[PDB]
Amino acid sequence: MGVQVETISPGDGRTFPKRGQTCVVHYTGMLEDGKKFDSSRDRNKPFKFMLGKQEVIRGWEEGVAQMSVGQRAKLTISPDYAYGATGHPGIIPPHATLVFDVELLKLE
Repeated sequence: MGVQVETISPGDGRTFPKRGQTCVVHYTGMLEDGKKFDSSRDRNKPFKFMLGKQEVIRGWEEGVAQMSVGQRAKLTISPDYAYGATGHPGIIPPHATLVFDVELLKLE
């Protein structure tokens, strides 16, 4: 599969990230079993990335692009859109489906 976007709370419904814009997000990343492996909220610092520069996994590039500013959404991401067959040593296992709780705070 690719990325499934399920809304948690709505945004403005009008402002969607375009390629080249910087997305400012809070996020929590969990394995499919629910184990949290990464969270910007625990660090109390939002995460910024530039859309279209492949600084994030493909599921984020295609998923966050479907969110409007202010929206909080649950992204479910299959391994091909994520860390693949290889995964990430000691953090992400092979062939992992990942779940992200993502809030799009603003665009820069």
